[PDB]
Amino acid sequence: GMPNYKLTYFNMRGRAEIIRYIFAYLDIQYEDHRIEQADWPEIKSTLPFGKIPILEVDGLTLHQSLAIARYLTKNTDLAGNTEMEQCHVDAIVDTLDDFMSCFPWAEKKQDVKEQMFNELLTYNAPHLMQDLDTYLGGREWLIGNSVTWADFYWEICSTTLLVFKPDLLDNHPRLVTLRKKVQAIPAVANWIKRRPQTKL
Amino acid sequence: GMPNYKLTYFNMRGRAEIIRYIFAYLDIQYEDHRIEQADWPEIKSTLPFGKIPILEVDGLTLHQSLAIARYLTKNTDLAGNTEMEQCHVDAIVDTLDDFMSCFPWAEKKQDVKEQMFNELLTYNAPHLMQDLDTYLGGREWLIGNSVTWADFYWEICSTTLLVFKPDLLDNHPRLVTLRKKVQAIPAVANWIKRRPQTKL
Ligand SMILES: CC(C)(O)[C@H]1CC[C@H](NC(=O)N2CCc3c(cnn3-c3cccc(F)c3)C2)CC1
Ligand SMILES: CC(C)(O)[C@H]1CC[C@H](NC(=O)N2CCc3c(cnn3-c3cccc(F)c3)C2)CC1
Ligand SMILES: N[C@@H](CCC(=O)N[C@@H](CS)C(=O)NCC(=O)O)C(=O)O
Ligand SMILES: N[C@@H](CCC(=O)N[C@@H](CS)C(=O)NCC(=O)O)C(=O)O
Ligand SMILES: [Mg+2]
Ligand SMILES: [Mg+2]
Ligand code: NA
Ligand code: NA
Repeated sequence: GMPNYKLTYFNMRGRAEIIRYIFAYLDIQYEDHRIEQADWPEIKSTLPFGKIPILEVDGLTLHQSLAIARYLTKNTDLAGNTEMEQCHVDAIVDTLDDFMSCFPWAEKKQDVKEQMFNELLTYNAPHLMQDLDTYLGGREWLIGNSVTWADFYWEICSTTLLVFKPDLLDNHPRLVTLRKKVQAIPAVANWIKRRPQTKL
Repeated sequence: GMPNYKLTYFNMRGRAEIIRYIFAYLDIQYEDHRIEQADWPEIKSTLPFGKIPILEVDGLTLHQSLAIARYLTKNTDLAGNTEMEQCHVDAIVDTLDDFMSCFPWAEKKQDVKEQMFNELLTYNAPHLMQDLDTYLGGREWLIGNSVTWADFYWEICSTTLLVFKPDLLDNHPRLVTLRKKVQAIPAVANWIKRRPQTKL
């Protein structure tokens, strides 16, 4: 029968949201298990690699958000059309994920965290937006002629960045249009309405 | 016939070596274009995202080392024999790449670089080695019953780490054994013998 899916993460969009977008789009039912940060140290010790999100599939546990996303979209319409275009999908996702992963989300010294966040957003982020804007050009989606999970991840990552830097895309209307098109996808739009409201 | 392949990176193993292992193992001819730092700015301006490695396939340019590695292994025995195993391969590779990416390879001040290296290798590398040893157990390879490019990436990342921390695997003979098994693969051994000797 249908596989039993259980996703575990904090009560945030964060690194789990790409998986949630994919489930919503593929109309796959799953348990959206959200754990509190105070109970994190105890469940961390029980995970093979001690990091989240994880996805349990019928008694087997998977990890790494992008590895999971690729697994769920393989042979679906969210994956690249050609094998070459699947490379471009992976490459755009990793380009976005490289940048998001540079932010010191877990830094314990608040002043150090603020300094790096501001540096990344004031200098690195505008250059990346310009590279993405040129890459997209006048095309409808980032890769190919139909939406892929790279388009999802662009909307998810740009939403995070816009929390810390609201003027990020003032000069990139085509990147904004792409965000709005992802958000307008019926399954995605429905998830955005009923998902728990969190800062990040 | 065969597609014409051209790889561009610096003269070091670095993030390109995983691609080089895959070409050697698959017995695929390619141009191993190594550039000096001086030739980098002019090439950088031509790349959509300004980063290497890149791989040109019949004159079409791909980027992101792990996106390229996955592309080159699809439909081969290095990719993983099932869909969930391919997910585990991606997961292990990303876990390793996450940790390598934490190191400030491009820090300009040598003192702050050495501090952060020492911190990562002392208080973080042990945890990962024990996680990987436990995940491996008594099995022959990290995923499945045959070698995958995740075993290649383990050997490549552990070679770099061992340069800075020689005692890293003193308590993990099974992880040492996995390195030796990768290094004994005839096509991999041949490449290790022939490649240019660089620190990184
Ligand atoms: C309990 C403890 C140690 O205090 C933690 C520290 C890290 C925090 N963690 C975050 O606050 N977040 C996760 C990363 C993230 C956020 C938003 N986006 N995002 C992200 C998305 C894709 C890729 C990527 F690298 C990062 C927010 C959560 C509390
Ligand atoms: C132009 C400038 C500023 O002078 C740069 C500074 C950083 C150098 N860059 C390195 O020295 N390296 C790249 C990363 C790396 C090395 C060894 N392994 N490795 C690696 C492998 C897999 C994943 C990963 F994240 C990192 C060494 C290249 C010249
Ligand atoms: N690249 C991994 C990153 C995993 C990761 O670092 N998750 C964070 C939460 S966003 C975490 O586990 N924090 C707690 C910890 O490191 O112990 C992925 O995308 O899944
Ligand atoms: N995650 C990317 C990393 C790309 C990257 O940052 N490469 C470095 C060299 S290891 C680079 O491009 N250095 C020169 C520069 O960025 O200007 C990949 O695996 O390809
Ligand atoms: Mg599936
Ligand atoms: Mg990555
Ligand atoms: Na295999
Ligand atoms: Na040791």
